[PDB]
Amino acid sequence: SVAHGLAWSYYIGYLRLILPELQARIRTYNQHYNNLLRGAVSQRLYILLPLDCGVPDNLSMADPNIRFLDKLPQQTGDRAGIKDRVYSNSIYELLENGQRAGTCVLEYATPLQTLFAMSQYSREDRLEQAKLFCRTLEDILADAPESQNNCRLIAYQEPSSFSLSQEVLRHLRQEE
Amino acid sequence: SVAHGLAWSYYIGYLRLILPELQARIRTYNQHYNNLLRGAVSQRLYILLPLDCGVPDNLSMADPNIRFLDKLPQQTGDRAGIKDRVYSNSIYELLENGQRAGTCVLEYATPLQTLFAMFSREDRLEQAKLFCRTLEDILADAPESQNNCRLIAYQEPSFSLSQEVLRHLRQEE
Ligand SMILES: O=[P@]1(S)OC[C@H]2O[C@@H]3[C@H](F)[C@@H]2O[P@](=O)(S)OC[C@H]2O[C@H]([C@H](F)[C@@H]2O1)n1cnc2c(ncnc21)NC/C=C/CNc1ncnc2c1ncn23
Repeated sequence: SVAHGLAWSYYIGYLRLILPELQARIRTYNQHYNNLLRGAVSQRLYILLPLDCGVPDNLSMADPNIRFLDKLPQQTGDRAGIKDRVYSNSIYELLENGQRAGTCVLEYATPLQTLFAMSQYSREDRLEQAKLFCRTLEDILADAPESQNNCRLIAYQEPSSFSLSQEVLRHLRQEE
Repeated sequence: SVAHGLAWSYYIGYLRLILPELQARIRTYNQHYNNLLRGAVSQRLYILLPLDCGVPDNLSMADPNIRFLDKLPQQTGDRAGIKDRVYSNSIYELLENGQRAGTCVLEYATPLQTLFAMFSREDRLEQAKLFCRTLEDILADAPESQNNCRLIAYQEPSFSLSQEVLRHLRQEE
């Protein structure tokens, strides 16, 4: 199946490489006193898994209560003949009543965009593939030594009375 | 199937985004970065598709006649909540009798590493062939593919990766 392969490549080509280095990058960021005064960055990578596979490029677009703060110090690695392939991650402030409620490294699971592009014009099959992607990735990370309470999957369906920031803050507070 | 999905994601998540900007980046390198006496970097992205899915991280490992020259000027784009996701590509000199015979932007199709890490050698060879077949069909139909991308699919049996790439470079001129 398509989703089986996308989930395994998402682990093998990304999460396997960055999760071992994530604690050290977030720690490096938090150890700068002027960063920490704004607020401590949470110690997990938060991965948004919208089951409708709607992956916008900007999080501020999806919810203005998700505000871009800064980038993590980037990780580099030689891979498949590309010298210094760069792994960049973005830090976001989550607003509640116009005030910062939390700070975290937050992004969409990009492979869902492939499932969406494959079937924008089948919505039932896309929902099945999205669920399979999440289920498979959950099983990989459950068994993987790189996943050590440093990664949180946030799977959701939109009901347009929805708060993405509240969904993230729900998960963020549970980990604290 | 796995390879069908990997091929489509390789187009949608990479080739679709970088191939429209590749001519401008190679032109920028040839006009501003390339040393006065060095041969021009060729105008196409050369993608190595080893059917055994053996994808080393360094090209000098697979053949020492593939020498790293420089990196292209990097491309950035906001994507899936990551601000300024960076697309970096590496330029290689291909040596013949110790001297440069061509220069090109060269890399492996990284998704083959996923097929390798993942189902016997025979099944893996079938998935690699399906990956190549599917990617060929996508690029045949795609407006971003305008003679600016070259797929180099090969089976190793005494084999020269540099000669295989130089064969394709010479066909384009
Ligand atoms: O196994 P791979 S290396 O990655 C799978 C998956 O893992 C995830 C993401 F979700 C991926 O899917 P996608 O974005 S639709 O790309 C599908 C394939 O196209 C190919 C490459 F073959 C991809 O397959 N591809 C994509 N980007 C990219 C690239 N340089 C060269 N080839 C690239 N530079 C930009 C950023 C590179 C590092 N930074 C990353 N940041 C975030 N997520 C990341 C990164 N690298 C991986 N991933």
